[PDB]
Amino acid sequence: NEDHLAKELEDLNKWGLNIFNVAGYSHNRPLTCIMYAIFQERDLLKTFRISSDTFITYMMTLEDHYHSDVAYHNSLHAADVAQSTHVLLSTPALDAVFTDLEILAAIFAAAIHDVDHPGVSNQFLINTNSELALMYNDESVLENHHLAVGFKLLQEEHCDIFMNLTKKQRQTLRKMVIDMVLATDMSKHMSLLADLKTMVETKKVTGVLLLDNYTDRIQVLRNMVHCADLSNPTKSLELYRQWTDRIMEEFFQQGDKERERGMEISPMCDKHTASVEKSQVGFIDYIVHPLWETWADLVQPDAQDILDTLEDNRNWYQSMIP
Ligand SMILES: CCCc1nn(C)c2c(=O)[nH]c(-c3cc(S(=O)(=O)N4CCN(C)CC4)ccc3OCC)nc12
Ligand SMILES: [Mg+2]
Ligand SMILES: [Zn+2]
Repeated sequence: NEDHLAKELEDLNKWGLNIFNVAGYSHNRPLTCIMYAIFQERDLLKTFRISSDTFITYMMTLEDHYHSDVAYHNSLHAADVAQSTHVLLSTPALDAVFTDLEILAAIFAAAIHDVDHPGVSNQFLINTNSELALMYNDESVLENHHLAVGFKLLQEEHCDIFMNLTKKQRQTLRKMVIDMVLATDMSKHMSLLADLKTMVETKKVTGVLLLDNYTDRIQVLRNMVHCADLSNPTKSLELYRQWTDRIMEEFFQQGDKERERGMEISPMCDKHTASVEKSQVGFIDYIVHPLWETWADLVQPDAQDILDTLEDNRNWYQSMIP
């Protein structure tokens, strides 16, 4: 259970990495593990002078703030999203486009984007008057929280992995990370899809994309991490079904919490009524495919592989409904 880990890590730069396998061969530290692997592969610890033991201790601690008892939003998902972002950042069509600071930001954001997630939605927290909804005034409650926890763990010197960055670089990195994580709030999905469509319709090239200013670059990065977040169904069917099983256990866990309390249960989180299979088809047709077809458009043909699989998996789930 150490050579197996290195064998699985050869696919670090591939969509086909199996994060459940690395979780198993890493003594259940998939996020610490994958984040160290990625930072080395990109020479980020050297480029930004991050001490290796500082990095390990931060990551072990960030990972410890992902809850083991939530089915989906644990450190396995942060790891999956970080690694998925790492791959999209290498898409040939975006080759030389982002600074190393922008690259650092995207990967760090992916790693923290769901830290301390309680396993319930923004809507539940708001309708139960939770302390978190009061803190954040019902706006992007969880996403604001995830950013707060992530940045709060940097406050201590033994853990400030951004210590040797310029003062200006910490401000831009912080502005960028805030922007990317807030962009994972699913109630911003349509707003993000619309803007991504506008950039496809006005795209320049060389065959590498032209992004004139910051507003363009961070708008791609927001959509990248959102795509990474919502990339489960574009993975090979074996992985996608494990993710489907996790997310649905979590959602049914929440509908049970809604039933215990007499509030109305949303059809999709109802374990007595809801079809797992039909809800995945709907999830794909109305959210995931519209988004990944557009991302595919922006980077074509780099993402055509992902789009075929997405479509294949979609058809597999459709033909599992009676
Ligand atoms: C119903 C789709 C189930 C599902 N499978 N997978 C793999 C995912 C996923 O990665 N994300 C989400 C997801 C969906 C919404 S949703 O907007 O489609 N939606 C809100 C209203 N409820 C009642 C249902 C879900 C909101 C947040 C999510 O995950 C955290 C980012 N759902 C699934
Ligand atoms: Mg989230
Ligand atoms: Zn997420």
